Amino acid sequence: GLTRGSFPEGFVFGTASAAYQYEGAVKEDGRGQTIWDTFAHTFGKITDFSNADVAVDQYHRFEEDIQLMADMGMDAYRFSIAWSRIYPNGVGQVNQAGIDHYNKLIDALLAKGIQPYVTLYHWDLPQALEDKYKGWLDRQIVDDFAAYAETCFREFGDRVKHWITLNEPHTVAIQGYDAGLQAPGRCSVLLHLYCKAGNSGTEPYVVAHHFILAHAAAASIYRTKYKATQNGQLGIAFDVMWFEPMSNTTIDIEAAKRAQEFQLGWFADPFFFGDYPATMRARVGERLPRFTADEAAVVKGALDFVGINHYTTYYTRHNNTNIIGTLLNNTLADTGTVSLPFKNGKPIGDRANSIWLYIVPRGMRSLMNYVKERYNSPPVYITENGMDDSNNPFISIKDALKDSKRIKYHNDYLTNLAASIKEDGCDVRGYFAWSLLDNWEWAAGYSSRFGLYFVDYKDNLKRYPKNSVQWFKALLKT
Repeated sequence: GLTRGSFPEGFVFGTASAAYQYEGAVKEDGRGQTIWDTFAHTFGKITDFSNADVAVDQYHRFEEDIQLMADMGMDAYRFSIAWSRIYPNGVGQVNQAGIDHYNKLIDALLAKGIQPYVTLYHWDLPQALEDKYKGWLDRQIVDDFAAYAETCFREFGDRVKHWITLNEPHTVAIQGYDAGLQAPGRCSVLLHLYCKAGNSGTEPYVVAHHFILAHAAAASIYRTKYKATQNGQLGIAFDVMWFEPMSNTTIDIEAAKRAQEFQLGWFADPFFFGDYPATMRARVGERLPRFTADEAAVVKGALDFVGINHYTTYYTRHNNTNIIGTLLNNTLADTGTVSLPFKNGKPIGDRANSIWLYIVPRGMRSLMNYVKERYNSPPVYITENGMDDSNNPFISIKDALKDSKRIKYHNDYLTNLAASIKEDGCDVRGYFAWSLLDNWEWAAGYSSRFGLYFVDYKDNLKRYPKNSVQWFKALLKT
C-alpha cells in the first residue's frame, strides 16, 4: 500500500479550496460584488437555483477547518484570495479588513504547520471591473491584475512562498466566453440562446491572451521586486484532461495531440516557448492574438512551476465542421477534434457524480510524461485531483460518509502519480485533493459533493469526516 515513502522526500500533500466556493460572508467586512455574485443571482445560471452567499462559511470557520486538515496530517492547503476583499472595486481603495482576514488565515495555517499555497485569481473578478471595461476582454485587466498581485506579494509574501496566479484560464476562456455556462456568461447567442451577449469565436482568444499577459506582468513584478527577499515561487493551475486517440489511426493519434495543444498548449506553449502552438496559429488564424517581441520576452519562462488540475481522460477523434451550413466560430470547432468519454458506445471508465468526470487513473501517468517531455521537465504540482459524490437526500449522513469510490479514486490516481515519479522520472513536487469540504460547485451548486469532509447543509454546515479522512490519515502517517 501507498505511504509517504512511496513519494520523494519532501513531497507535499494538501487539500484545495477556492474563496467563492467556500467563504460565504459575501457582504461582510467591505467585500465588493463579483461577477459570480451577479451570475449566481441571475435566473437560469445555477442548475440547483443555489448561491454561495453563505457557502460553507469558511470565512468564519477557518480555524475548525484547519483542525480538520491537521487531523489527516496535511502538509499544505490551497486557498484563494478574493480580489474583491482586497480591492472591492478591483482598483482604487484598499480594504484593510481583507488584508487582516487573510493574514489571520495564513498565520493560523502556519501555526498548525500547514503551508499556504495561495491562488490569486480563482474566477471571482470584481464586478466593478466587469462594469468598467468588461473585465478580461480589456487590456487594462493586465495592469489591474498585476497591481492586485503586487499588493498580495507585499502584504503576504513574507509568509506565503507558493503562489498560483491564475486557476484554469482555459476553463474561464471556454466556459465564460464560448459556452457562457460560467461567469460572466457570454457567448454567441446564435450558438447558445441563453446568452445575452458575446462572441464564441473571438472572445475566448482575447480573454486567454489577457490571462497570459496578466500572469507575465505579475511574474515580472514578483521577480524584479519580491523574489530575492521573499524566496517563493509562482505558477498557474491548468485544467488538463488527458486525451487518447478514439481509434488506432494516425489521424486520431494526431487529433488527440492537437486537442492537448488546444487545451494545455494554448497557455503552456507561450510560457515555455514564447508563442501559441503552431496548430492554433494555423486553425484560429487572425482571431488568435499575436505577442509582440517584448511581450514574448516577458511571457517566456514566466512560470516557476506548472500546476496541473487533472481529473479525467477522454477519447479524441479528428473532426471536420460541416462544409454546408453557416459557420458559427467556436473553440471546439477550431480544434478540428471531438473528445468524448465513449468509444463505440462504451464508456472509458466508471463515472463519478459529475457528468464529465470519468475515472481513468492511467491518465495521470500519461499526462505527467507528456508534460515532462514537451516542456523539458518543469517542476509540477498536482493542484487538483479528486471526485464527487451526489447530494442524495434519500440516504442517511452515515451512508453518505461511505466514500469507498473516492478512496479507490485517490488510491489509483496516486499510485499512477507515484509511478510517474519513481519509474518515469517526472518532477512532481506535491499533490492537492479537491476538496477539503463539500462546497458550492459553481453552476452545479450543492448537487456535487467533492469533499473529504461531508457538509450537512441542513444542520448549520456541520462537518463530518467521510471514510476518506481516515484513509488519508493512514497514508500520511509519519
